[PDB]
Amino acid sequence: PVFLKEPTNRIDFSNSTGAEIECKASGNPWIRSDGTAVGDVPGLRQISSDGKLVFPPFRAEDYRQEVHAQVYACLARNQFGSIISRDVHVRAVVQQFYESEVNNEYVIRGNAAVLKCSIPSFVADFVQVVSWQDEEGQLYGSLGDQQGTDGKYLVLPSGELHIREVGPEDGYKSYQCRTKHRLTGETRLSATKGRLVITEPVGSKAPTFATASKISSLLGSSSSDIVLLCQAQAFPVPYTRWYKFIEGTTRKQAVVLNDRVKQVSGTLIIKDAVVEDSGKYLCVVNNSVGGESVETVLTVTAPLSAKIDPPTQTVDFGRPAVFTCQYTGNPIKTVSWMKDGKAIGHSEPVLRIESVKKEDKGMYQCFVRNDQESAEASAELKL
Amino acid sequence: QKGPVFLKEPTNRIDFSNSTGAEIECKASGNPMPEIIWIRSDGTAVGDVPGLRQISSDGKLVFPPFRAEDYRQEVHAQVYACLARNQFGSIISRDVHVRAVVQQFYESEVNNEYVIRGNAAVLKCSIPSFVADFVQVVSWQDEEGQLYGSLGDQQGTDGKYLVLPSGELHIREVGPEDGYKSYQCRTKHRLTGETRLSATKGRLVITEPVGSKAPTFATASKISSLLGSSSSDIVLLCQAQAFPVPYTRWYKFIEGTTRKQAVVLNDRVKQVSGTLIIKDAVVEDSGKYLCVVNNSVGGESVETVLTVTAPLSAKIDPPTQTVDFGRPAVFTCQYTGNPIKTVSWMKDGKAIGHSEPVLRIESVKKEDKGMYQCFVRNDQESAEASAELKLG
Ligand SMILES: *[C@@H]1O[C@H](CO)[C@@H](O[C@@H]2O[C@H](CO)[C@@H](O[C@@H]3O[C@H](CO[C@H]4O[C@H](CO)[C@@H](O)[C@H](O)[C@@H]4O)[C@@H](O)[C@H](O)[C@@H]3O)[C@H](O)[C@H]2NC(C)=O)[C@H](O)[C@H]1NC(C)=O
Ligand SMILES: *[C@@H]1O[C@H](CO)[C@@H](O[C@@H]2O[C@H](CO)[C@@H](O[C@@H]3O[C@H](CO)[C@@H](O)[C@H](O)[C@@H]3O)[C@H](O)[C@H]2NC(C)=O)[C@H](O)[C@H]1NC(C)=O
Ligand SMILES: *[C@@H]1O[C@H](CO)[C@@H](O)[C@H](O)[C@H]1NC(C)=O
Ligand SMILES: *[C@@H]1O[C@H](CO)[C@@H](O)[C@H](O)[C@H]1NC(C)=O
Ligand code: NA
Ligand code: NA
Repeated sequence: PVFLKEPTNRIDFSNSTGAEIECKASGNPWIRSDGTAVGDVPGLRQISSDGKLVFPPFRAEDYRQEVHAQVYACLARNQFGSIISRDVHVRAVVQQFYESEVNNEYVIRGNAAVLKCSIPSFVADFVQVVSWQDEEGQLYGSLGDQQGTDGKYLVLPSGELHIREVGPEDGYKSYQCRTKHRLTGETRLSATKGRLVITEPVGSKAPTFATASKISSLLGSSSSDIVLLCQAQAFPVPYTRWYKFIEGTTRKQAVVLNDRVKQVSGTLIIKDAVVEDSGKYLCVVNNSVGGESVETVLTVTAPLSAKIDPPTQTVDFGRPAVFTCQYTGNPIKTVSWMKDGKAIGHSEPVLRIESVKKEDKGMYQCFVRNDQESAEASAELKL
Repeated sequence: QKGPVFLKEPTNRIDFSNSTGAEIECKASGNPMPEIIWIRSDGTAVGDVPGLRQISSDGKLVFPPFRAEDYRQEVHAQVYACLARNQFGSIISRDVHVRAVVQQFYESEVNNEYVIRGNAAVLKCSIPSFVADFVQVVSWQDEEGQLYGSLGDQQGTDGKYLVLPSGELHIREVGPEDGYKSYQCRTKHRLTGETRLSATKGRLVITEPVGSKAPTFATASKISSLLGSSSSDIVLLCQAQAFPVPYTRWYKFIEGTTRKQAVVLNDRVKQVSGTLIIKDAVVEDSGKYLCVVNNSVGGESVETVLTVTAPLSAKIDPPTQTVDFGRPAVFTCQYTGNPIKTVSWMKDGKAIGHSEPVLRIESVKKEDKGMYQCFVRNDQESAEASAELKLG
């Protein structure tokens, strides 16, 4: 058995939408990671002889957590052996009323401002900022659609609206975000429009941060654009410098700015992020009164992908065989091996094959996994 | 006979309104009586600035009340220091942070909070960061004008409503009825003394749980840090929502390991819903805390790094010593407080390249006689101690 079509880790769908997922498996000829293959629940799903496992659209009192939120798997088997797919996490989510808000921001004139689209934490996984717009409907910008980093206004990849060098005119404007539910097509304007409240500098203020926390963390994807916020106010208007700690030490290096890594006012943007961009960053903000610093721990995740070589061999008893698991991704918390669908007793890319009997023949699988996703590779040993 | 020593050091921090002005004392003794010199942030000695800065014969530094137009950063926002010297030597006081604040209006706001039914909710009083260290929450007020948090200096933790020591309004076990209410916070400026209600009113927007939801925190950040002072009541928020309603357990990491111990709740250490309150904090309460939140569907965890400060203080052992030429002299800097970022040394007002608590002069020469000082500093604060070396 082998699949060139395998289900995705995350399956998310509405109560109205429903979903389909197919596992194709090939060879010359579902289950649960809870260990069992269970049949069909009436009207909450079905298996068809066409291999699709289908969750139909359902009224939400018919929501059952043990069906609708669970890990599923796909087992393909034949004469010679069997193999398991990667973990498939099904999440059904009932279409529900939600609102987003833009709260006011309070800034000292001359400083950069950051407007935020406030979204309920419990819908925040399926609801993302599309655009920001004026009182009269004119756009400050549309997220993710092309760019520029030098403008008065910038809609950050993370969805916040960034405003360079605030001035009285900026306080005459209202700011309203448009948001999109990614399970449905639904777009909605925020229930409220935010305003900038600008304080005229009188005396001098050392840099102050929006909160008292000196550390935060954030997660990011490879090939995407990651934003590190540094939110600081001061008069005279401070300058911001970003640094990155050498992994494993307490010392630092200036972040090198170029056409990839960009600084907008105080904010750092890492474009086309790579796993190597992970680390602890230090934002340092200074003016003639004083200075302050804040740390951000960045993790850049990479998709888990695994393939085994040598994939297909012929070995009799007394001789060697070998399988190395070749895998890419970030992070990697665990590495597990599985023989014909049965988890074995050692975790390592290097496994020990010495004296074979044909009890040891089947199809072999190498599993790579982290908190979010898993990746699987299937090999074969013929005798 | 004797080198200078401070009878009264100026305090670490002087914050004052332009309408108040301020006075700062520096009094040092000695035989002969010492001369007093004040110095500013850049190290230069300072005299009178008519209308703005004055020093009297007793060494007192005075800032008269002044008009906003007359504000000067090189005068009014500064780290000063008192220097006392006689023929025997010089000592420098601890840092004196002088900050004048020109009276200026500000707004506080209460934003809405979105919560799943049955979960706890936390309403925050949003105070702009640039006024934030002058402005404290006093009470909360609802739409009918009822006051929350205005009685006692400690609040009962077993009620529906709790105003937390850090100023937020905590509400247990929200239900749809709690959505018909709106609240304002009342803030007080600790210099001007003015109090005002927040310019906006917040309310709980309550979502009726339909399906199941794993725990989700208000922020995607898995780590934050917090400062608090010894003997105060420190609050560690864990703001997470789930359906079914989740359980929350607090842990503390074991210093120098991967592992963690459960937090012990007692009369001093309280848990209100998901929120941990450490009363009468001590330095030992410092560390990395973990909040873990679970329900049927899933679980999540978030870290909080807590530092419990204690005031810095120092003395040198011995306060005085007499040493023959050629012989070793030793000074030991004894200090307390928390945290301690740096220990540094001084001799007669000049900085020495010694970072360690014991300072040993292997063989003393004539020029070694004079005053010695160790300084202990962290980000917020400093302390100093002085000692005298005499020759045999
Ligand atoms: C410390 O700095 C403060 C600056 O904020 C000083 O307070 C200011 O004092 C000046 C006088 O030098 C006042 O200016 C006058 O204002 C009135 C109108 O007053 C009304 O309007 C203002 C707001 O516009 C309001 O603050 C007042 O309460 C009144 O409602 C004019 O008619 C005068 O011609 C003159 O311009 C400021 O009003 C006042 N500001 C504040 C915020 O109180 C304070 O005097 C300084 N302390 C000193 C010098 O010891
Ligand atoms: C499951 O998904 C459906 C969509 O297929 C959700 O639809 C909701 O349906 C209810 C009524 O069936 C709508 O409420 C209102 O009903 C009154 C009459 O009682 C009517 O006058 C209103 O115009 C409105 O139709 C509700 O607006 C609608 N919402 C959405 C987002 O579709 C349904 O809510 C989901 N299940 C649950 C338990 O919510
Ligand atoms: C900026 O402020 C930091 C404090 O966070 C300080 O360590 C640094 O030396 C300051 N830089 C300058 C140039 O003053
Ligand atoms: C609670 O959630 C944490 C977060 O990962 C998890 O490690 C732990 O196993 C969960 N506890 C239970 C009993 O499910
Ligand atoms: Na001191
Ligand atoms: Na002293």
